[PDB]
Amino acid sequence: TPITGKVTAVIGAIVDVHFEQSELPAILNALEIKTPQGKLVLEVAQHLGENTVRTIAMDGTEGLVRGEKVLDTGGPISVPVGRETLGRIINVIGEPIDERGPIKSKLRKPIHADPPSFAEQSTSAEILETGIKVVDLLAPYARGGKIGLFGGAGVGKTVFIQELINNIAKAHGGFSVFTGVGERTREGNDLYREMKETGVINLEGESKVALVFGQMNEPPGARARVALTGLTIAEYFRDEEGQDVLLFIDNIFRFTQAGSEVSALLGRIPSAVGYQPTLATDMGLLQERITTTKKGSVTSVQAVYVPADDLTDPAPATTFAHLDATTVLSRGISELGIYPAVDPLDSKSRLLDAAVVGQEHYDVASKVQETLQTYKSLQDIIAILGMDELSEQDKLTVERARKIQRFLSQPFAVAEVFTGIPGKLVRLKDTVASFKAVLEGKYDNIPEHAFYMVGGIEDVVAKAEKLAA
Amino acid sequence: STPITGKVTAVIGAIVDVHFEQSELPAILNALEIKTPQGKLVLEVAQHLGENTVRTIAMDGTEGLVRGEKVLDTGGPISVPVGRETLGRIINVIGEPIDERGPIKSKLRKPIHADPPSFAEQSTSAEILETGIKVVDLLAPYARGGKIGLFGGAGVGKTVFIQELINNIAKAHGGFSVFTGVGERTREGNDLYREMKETGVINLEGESKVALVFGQMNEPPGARARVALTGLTIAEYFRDEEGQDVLLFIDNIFRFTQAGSEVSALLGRIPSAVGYQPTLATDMGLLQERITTTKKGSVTSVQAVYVPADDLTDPAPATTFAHLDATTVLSRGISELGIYPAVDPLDSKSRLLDAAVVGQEHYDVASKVQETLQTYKSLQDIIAILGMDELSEQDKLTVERARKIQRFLSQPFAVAEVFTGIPGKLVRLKDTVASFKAVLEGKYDNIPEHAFYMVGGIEDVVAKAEKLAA
Amino acid sequence: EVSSILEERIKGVSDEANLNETGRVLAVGDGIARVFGLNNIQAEELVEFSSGVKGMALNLEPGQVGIVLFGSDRLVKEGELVKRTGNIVDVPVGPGLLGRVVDALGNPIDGKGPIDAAGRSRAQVKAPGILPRRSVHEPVQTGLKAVDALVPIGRGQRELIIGDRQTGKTAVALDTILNQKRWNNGSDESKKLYCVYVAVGQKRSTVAQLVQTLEQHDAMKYSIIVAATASEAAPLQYLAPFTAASIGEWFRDNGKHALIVYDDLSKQAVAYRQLSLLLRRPPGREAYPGDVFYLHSRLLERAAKLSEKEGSGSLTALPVIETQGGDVSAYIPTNVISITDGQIFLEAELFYKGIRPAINVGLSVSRVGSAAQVKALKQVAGSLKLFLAQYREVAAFAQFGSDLDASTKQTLVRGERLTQLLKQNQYSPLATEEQVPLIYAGVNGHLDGIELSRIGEFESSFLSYLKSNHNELLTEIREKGELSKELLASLKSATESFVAT
Amino acid sequence: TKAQPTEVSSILEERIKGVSDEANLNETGRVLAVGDGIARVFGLNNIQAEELVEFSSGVKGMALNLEPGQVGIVLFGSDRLVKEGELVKRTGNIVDVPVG
Amino acid sequence: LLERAAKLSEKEGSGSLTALPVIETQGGDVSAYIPTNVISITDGQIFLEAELFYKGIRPAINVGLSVSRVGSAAQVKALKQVAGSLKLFLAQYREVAAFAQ
Amino acid sequence: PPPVRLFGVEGTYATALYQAAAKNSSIDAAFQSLQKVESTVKKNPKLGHLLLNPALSLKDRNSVIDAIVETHKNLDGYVVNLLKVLSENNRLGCFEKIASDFGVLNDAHNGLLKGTVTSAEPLDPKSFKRIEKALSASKLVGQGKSLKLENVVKPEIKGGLIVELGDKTVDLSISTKIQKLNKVLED
Amino acid sequence: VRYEASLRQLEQRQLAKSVISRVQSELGNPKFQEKVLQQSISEIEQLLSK
Repeated sequence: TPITGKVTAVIGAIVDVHFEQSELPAILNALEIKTPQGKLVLEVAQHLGENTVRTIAMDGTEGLVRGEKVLDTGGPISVPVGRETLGRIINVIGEPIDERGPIKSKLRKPIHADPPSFAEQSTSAEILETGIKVVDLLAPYARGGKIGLFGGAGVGKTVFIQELINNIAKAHGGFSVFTGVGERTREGNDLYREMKETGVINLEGESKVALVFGQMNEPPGARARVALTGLTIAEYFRDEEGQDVLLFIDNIFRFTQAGSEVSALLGRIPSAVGYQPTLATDMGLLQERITTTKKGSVTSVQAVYVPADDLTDPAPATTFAHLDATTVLSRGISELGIYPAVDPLDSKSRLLDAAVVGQEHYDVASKVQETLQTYKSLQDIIAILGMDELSEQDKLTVERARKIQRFLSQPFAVAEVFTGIPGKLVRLKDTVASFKAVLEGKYDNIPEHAFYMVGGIEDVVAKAEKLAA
Repeated sequence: STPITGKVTAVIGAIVDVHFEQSELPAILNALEIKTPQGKLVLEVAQHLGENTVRTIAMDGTEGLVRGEKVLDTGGPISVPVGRETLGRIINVIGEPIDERGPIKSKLRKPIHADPPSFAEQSTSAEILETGIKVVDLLAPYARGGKIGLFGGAGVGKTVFIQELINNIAKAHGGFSVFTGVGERTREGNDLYREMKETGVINLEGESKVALVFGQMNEPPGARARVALTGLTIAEYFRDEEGQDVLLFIDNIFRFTQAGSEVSALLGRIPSAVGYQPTLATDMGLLQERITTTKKGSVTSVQAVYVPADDLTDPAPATTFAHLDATTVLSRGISELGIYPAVDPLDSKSRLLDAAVVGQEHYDVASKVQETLQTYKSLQDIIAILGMDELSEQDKLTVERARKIQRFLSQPFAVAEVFTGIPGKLVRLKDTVASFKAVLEGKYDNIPEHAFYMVGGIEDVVAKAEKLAA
Repeated sequence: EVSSILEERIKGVSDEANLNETGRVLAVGDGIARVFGLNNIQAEELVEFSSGVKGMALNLEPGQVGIVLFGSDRLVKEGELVKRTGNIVDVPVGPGLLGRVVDALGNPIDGKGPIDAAGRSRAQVKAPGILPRRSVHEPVQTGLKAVDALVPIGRGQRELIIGDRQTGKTAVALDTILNQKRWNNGSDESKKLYCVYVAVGQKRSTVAQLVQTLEQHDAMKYSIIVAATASEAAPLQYLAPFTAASIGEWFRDNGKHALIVYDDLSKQAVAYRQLSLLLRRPPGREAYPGDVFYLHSRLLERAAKLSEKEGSGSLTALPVIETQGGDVSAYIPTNVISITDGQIFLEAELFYKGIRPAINVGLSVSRVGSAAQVKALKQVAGSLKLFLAQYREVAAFAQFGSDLDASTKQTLVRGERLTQLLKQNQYSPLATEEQVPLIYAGVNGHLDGIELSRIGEFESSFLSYLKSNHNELLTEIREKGELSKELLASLKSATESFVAT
Repeated sequence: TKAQPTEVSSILEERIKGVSDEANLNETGRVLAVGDGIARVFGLNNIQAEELVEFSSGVKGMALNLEPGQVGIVLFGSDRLVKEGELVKRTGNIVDVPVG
Repeated sequence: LLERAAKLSEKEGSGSLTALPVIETQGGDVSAYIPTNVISITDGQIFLEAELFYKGIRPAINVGLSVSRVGSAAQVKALKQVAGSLKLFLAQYREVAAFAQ
Repeated sequence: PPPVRLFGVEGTYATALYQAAAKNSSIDAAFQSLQKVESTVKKNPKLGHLLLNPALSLKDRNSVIDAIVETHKNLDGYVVNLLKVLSENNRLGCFEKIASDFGVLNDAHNGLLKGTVTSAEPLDPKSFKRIEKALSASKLVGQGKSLKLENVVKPEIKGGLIVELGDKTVDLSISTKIQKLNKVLED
Repeated sequence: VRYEASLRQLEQRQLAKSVISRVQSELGNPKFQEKVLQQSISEIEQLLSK
C-alpha cells in the first residue's frame, strides 16, 4: 500500500508505528522498516485505533531509531514453495541458511492458511509402524495420524525424533518436511550431517526432504512463525502434488511459549499460569491445518517440552484433545537404563482396538497393562514388606511384571554408539509374537539382566548364553 | 430518594451503570425499576462512582438492553411481601410466584435490608427441639432457638433429610416454618413441591404450615443472592408482629456464598484467599445474627451446606463452622452402606451438649457411645495390618457392642418410601436415651446386629429378633 | 455450470438500505474489537461489519462498545462502519437437521444441502416453571450394564461425567447414543430420542470419525451433530451449547423426548476466559470468568421434564468435564458438580486394571436415590451396591498378607466375581432383557461356582442358552419390565440349567 | 488520560466560577463518591492520621488512607443512608473510648 | 545466551567456546521451571550430590543422573575402548543393590 | 449543566467550562475568544507546536498561562480560571482537545451540526445543494442539528459516496458493493 | 474425478479475475465520474423516501 508512517515506540520486539496518512490499514499486514540490517520485516497483529498499529518484529531490535520512515507492503508475508524448496533450509522470511542462494518457486503463498472444513474431511484407520516394540503394541500409529510426545529434552528427545526420521521417511520415500521450531543450533548441525550421510538430503540432485529451521536464539516473534512457515510447505505437498507427507517438530511447546512472551506486550492480559489467553485459538488452527483431507494428509510427530514435567499446566493439557495417539515419556524411566523411556501405563491410541490392529494385538496389550498396574498398586507393600509376604496369586503377577519391565527396551540405531549396544529393528509382526511369548511363560525362567537392553524375544535367548559363559 | 429519570450508560452483563442527571441520584441499597421486554427488571444499587453514576447488580434476566433506556427509582429498597397468608404461596427475588398463582395476597410488605437485633433484646435459649431421629437426638442434641448446621459434601442426602424434618415437625408444632431455596435445581423444587402437598403440610384449603421461597439457578448470580434475604424477612414478620416461634430452613447455603464471591469480582473488588470474597465474614454474620432468640419470638434455622470434596481447609466452609451451634456431618459413606441417615456422629459436635440441660444421664450415655464406637474404628487399622494379633477379650466385646450400635443408627423414613420403600418411624427423646442405655449395659448384646437394622425403640429390636428366628 | 452459479450469486448480492446507526472501528484484532458510537445497540444483538464479518455484542460502554467478531479478523480494518442487523442471535429449528451436521450458527457444514425449517427459535429460552414441570420416572439405559445397575439414569435429569482428558470421554457418550437406537425404532415417539451431540474444542478429524461410526452401526437417522471446532471463534464455541439447547427444546415442545451431550464444558469455559480478558473485565477464580457459573446453571436447568398440560416432553442432559491432570476442586469442575443431580465418575487407573467402562462407585453419587432404573433391573441390583462398597474395605485389608477368616473372604470371593461381570466392550448396545439375567446370577451366588477367567465366557453363553430354551423368560422381562414371583422362580431354574462353562 | 479527584464535575465547575475551599474543602469535607463502604471525601487537608469524622447519615468513619486529594474514609456503620455530597464534619478528636 | 557456545567450522579456525552453566536447585529436585528451562537447551547433567560429597569424593558426581549424550564423538579411541559399556555396567550394579538389601 | 455529556477524554473539562458559562449567559463569546487564542498559541513561532509536553515546573507552566493572557485581553474571566486548572494539573498535550470539545457542546446549543459527505472525488455544487435540501426534507436533519456539508476526499471510496451526520449514515458507496460482490464469488 | 473437481475450482478463480479486470476498466473510464453521479441522484431519492 502507499501508506507511510514513522515509529512512535520500540518496546522489545513489539514495535508500534503511526501512520501519517488517513488511508486506513488492515489486520495481518506486513510492514518493512528500512534498517541498517538491510530491512526489518514486521507483521501487524493489532490496530489500537487512531492509526497507531502494533506490529510483531521478526529479526533484531538493535538499530531501530525512533521516528524512522516505513512503507507498508500491504499484506502477509509469502514464503517460497515448490519442489525447488527441496534440499534448501529456509528461514522465516525465506532466506537460505545452508547458502545454496535464492529459493526458487513457481508458487509463493501467504504463511497463514484457513483450516479445512468438515466437508473436506476424510478418514483414516491405516496401520503405520515405526518398528518400535512398545509404541506398536500399546499405542499403534496410522497413516495420516497425529502423534504427541511429552516430557523434557536433552534426555533423548533429539535422538528419539532422529530415529523416527530414520525409520518412517525411508519406509515412505516420498515428500517430507522437517520444521524445527526453536531448535538447538549445535544439534541442528548433527541433523544436517546425519541426513546427508544417510542419503536423505542430496544436493547433486534433489532431496526427499525440504527443511525449515528457526533457532531458539531468535526474537520471540520469529519463533512463533517458524511453525506457520513450515506448514505452508507441507500444504503444498498435501494439495498441489496430491501426495501424503510427513512432519516432525522438536519442540512445539515453543509456539506456545513464544506467543506467551509477546502477549503481555500486545495489549493482552495473560491468564493464570502466565500463559496467553489465545493458546486455544492458535492451537486450534495449527492442528486443523495438519489434518486428513481429501487430497493428502500430513502424518505428524510432535515433541512437547513440558516445564517441571507437569501435565497439569494448561498449555500441554489443551493439546491432548487434538491428538489421536500419545506416548507420554517421563525423564525418570530414561534415567533407569530403559530406552525407550515411554511409560506403558501412560500410553493411548484411538487405533488400538480389537479389530483395528486385530484381536491378538489387543489381548496381548491388555494383559501387559493389567499386569504392570497391579504391580504399580503394590509398590509400597513390596518395599515396606518383602516379596514372599505378599499373597501367592500376586507373586506370579509381580514376577511376571518385572520381566516385562526389563524387556521394554530396544537400542536405537541412531544412538547405537551412545547406548553401547547395536541398533535393533523389529516388525510390528515380530513384536506381537515377542510379547505373546513372554505372556505365555515360554522364556520366563531366565535372568532379569537377559531382558535388560535388548529388542524382541529372539535377542533375549542369544544373551542368556552370554551371561552363562 | 425520590422518583427520577436516569439513562443506562453501560451494560456489562448483570452489572449495569446508569448516569443520573446532575444533583439527582438514588441512595445506596435502593431498587431501580427499568422497563424490559421480560417482566420488570429490578436493579439493586451497590455503589456510587461519582458525578451521579451508580453501578447495580441484576435481579432479573438480562437481554436486549439499550444504552439510554429509562430507569425509575422506587425511592426505597426491594420490598417483598410478608404475612400469614403467604404460607403455601411461592415468592422469589421480585416476589412473584413461578408456579403461576399470580400476585401474592399481602397483608403487609417489608424491606429485605433489616439491620440486626441488638444485644439488649437477647434471651438465653432453654427451649429444646426434638427431631425424633435417634442418632441426631443422642449425639448432637438440637435445642429450639438454635442455629443448626447440616454440613456435608456432594450428593449426600441433604434434601431427603430436610424433607423428613419438614414433613414431621412443622405439622407437629403450632408454629410456622418458611422453607427457603437458594440456587438449587428445578428437578428438586418440583419434587419438594409435589411431596409436601401430598402429606398435608402444604394444603390449598386452610393455612399451610410451611411457606416456600423458590429461588433457582437459572436466574442471575445477583438475583440468586438476595433470595435468602427474602425468606428471612418473612420469618422476621412471624417472630415479631405475629409473636410466634419459627422453625426456619434454608437450603443450600454454599449457593449463597458462591454468589457473593462472583459478584465481588464483577464489581471490581480484589478477591481474597482461594477465590473467596473479602466480605465473606460479614455476609454470613448478617443473616445468622438476624436469626436469633429475642423476647419477640425465636427463629431457628436448619442450614444445609455444601463442603467441596469433604474438605474443610477450604476457607468458605471453615468460616461458616463458627456460626452454627449444633453441627452434624452427613458423611457420604454412611449413606452407601445402607444406613439412613447419612450422619456420622463422631464428627458431629454440639454446644448444646451439657449435662443438666439434657440431664446427666443423656450426656453420660452418649459419652460411652462415642468411646465404644471409636475404639472399634481404632481397631480396624489394627486388624488391617497385624491380623488377629494384639487383641483381647475386652477388645472382642467392644468390637461386638460397637457393631450392634453401628447397625442401631438406622431409622427408616416416610420420605424414603421413594428411595428404598421402607416407611417412617418416630422415636421420642427419652426413648432413644433408654434404648441405647440397655445395649451398653449388655442386656441386648444377645440380640444380633441385623435385629437392630431399621428399628426405632427397644420394642422394635425384640420384634426384629423374632423375624430372623422365624 | 460454474458460469450459472456465479451469475445467480451476483443477482443475489448487493443493494443496501438507508442506515439508522453507525459507529467507527478503532481497536480490533484477536477475533475481538471495540467501536466508538452505537446508542441503539442491544446486548447480545448481531452487528454486521462491512468486511463480511458478523459479531455479536456483549459489552456496551458510553465510551467504546465491545462487539466480539465471529469472522476472520484479517478481513476487518479500522475506521469501517458497522450496521446493527437489529435482531438478537437465533437459529432455524426443524426436522431437517435429522442425520446431518450443523455448526455453531445452525448452517450445515457436512454439505448435505439446505435444512428444513418449520420454526425459528432463540438460543436463550431458559427453564420452564415449577407448575409446567413434572417428575422423572422415565427409564432409559446407556448400553453399559455397569452404569445402569449402579446409578439411576433418567430422562429429564442431568448427570455429570467427570474424569481425565482422552480416557475415551467421548467413547462413553458414544455407547449411550448407539444404545439409543432401540427406543427410536419403536413406533411410539413418546419413546423416540433424537439425540444432539455438541462437540467443543475438538479437531475436525475427531468429528469426522464419529459420524462414520454412527452411520456404520445404523444410528445416524435421529442424531444431530452440532459443532464448534477448536480453531473457530471464541463467541461461536460459547454459542454452541445454547443453540443445541434450542434444537433440543423443539422436540420437547412437540411432546417428544431427546438427549443433549455437552462435551466438553471445560473448553467452552476456556473460550469465555479468552473473551472476558479481551474485553478486559475481571474474572473469578483461576482466570475463568465471574459469570461462568451463570452460563452453566441457566443452560442446564432447560433440560427438564414437562407436565401434562404441555408437550409432556423431556430433554435430558449429560455434561462432560475433562479434568486437566485431575482436580475435582478446580473452579469449572466444582461449579458443575453443584448444578448436576448425579455423577457418573470415570476413574483413570481402573482403565489399565481392565475395568473398562471405568467407573468408581463412591465418587458416583445419587443424592435423591434410585428412581429411574427399570423396575426389573432394581430387583436384581438390590444387593449389588452393598456388595461392591463392602468389597473395597475387605480387599484393601486382604492383600497385605495378613490372616483372614472365612467370613472376610466371602466378601473378597463374592466381589471379584461381581466386578468381572461388569466388564463390557465399548461400542456394544445392550438391553434390559439381557442385563436382568446376568445380575441375578451374580447376586444369587451362581457366579462363584464359575471360575474368575471364564466369567466373561459364561455371559455370552448363558444369554444364548436362553435363546434356544428359556426364550419365554426373556420375552416376559421385555414385555412387563418387572419381575414377579413366577419370573424369579423361572429365572432361578434358568440359571441352574446352564451354570457350566 | 489519567484519573484525579479534581477532574470531578462538581470540583471543576466550582473552581472555574472562582469559588474557593473556605473550610468546607479544607476542614470540613464533602463526599465525592462512596462505594463498598469506602467513602472518599474531598477536603480535610488539615486532619490527623486515622482521625474520627462524623457524616450527615449518622455514620462515623476512620482515615486509614490519607492521599493527596481525597482522604479515603472507611465507614464503621451501614451504607444504607450514606450518599454523595454529604458534609463530613471533622470531629477533631482521634478515636477514643472511656477508661477508668 | 547458551547457543552462542559453539564448536565452529575450519573456515573459522575450528574455534570453540565451551559452555558449562551451573544451576543451583532448590532441595535436590531437578523438576522446577528454571532447572527444566536450562535442561531442554543443553544435553546431559552432571548432577551432584551432597551425600557422596560428605563421603570422601570432593567434588562428587552422581552417574545414575548423569549422562553426556554427545560425549563420545569428543573422545579418543583409548577412552572409548577401555570405557565401553562401563556406563551401563555401574547401572547394572544399581539394579542389583536396590534388591540386595 | 452539560447539554448532555459528550466526550469521555477531556469532555470532563468541556462539561465544566460549559456549565459555568451557562450561568454567565455568554457561551458563544467565550468560545469565540478561546478559539482565536487557541490558534495564536499554535501559530506561536518557536514553542507553539514545539512545547506542548510539560518538562518544567507547575510554576513555569503557570507563567506560560500568564504570558498567553497578555496575547488577548478578551478571553473572559471564566476561561482565565480554566487555564489555572489546566496549569496546576499540568496538561497541555490535550489543550486543543478541550477547546474542540467545548465547540461541540457549544455549537449543539447553537443548533448546528457539522456533517461530512465523504466521496471518491468531489461531487458537483448542484449535488451538494440537492443533498442539503434532501436532508432538511427528511427527519435526519430535524432542525437544530443542521449540517454544514463539508466534502472530504477519500481514496478508499471507489465510487459512490457515504453521507454522514450525528450517528446516522446512508451508505451508497461503490467500495462496499464491490467488496461484497467479490467475496460471494469466491465463497 | 479429482481433476474435474480442481477444474470446477479453477473455473471459479479464473472467472473471479475477469470481474476484477472488468472493474479496472470501469474505474478507468469517465464512467468513474458518470456512475458516481447516478449514486448521487439515488441518494436524493433515498433521503426523500424518509
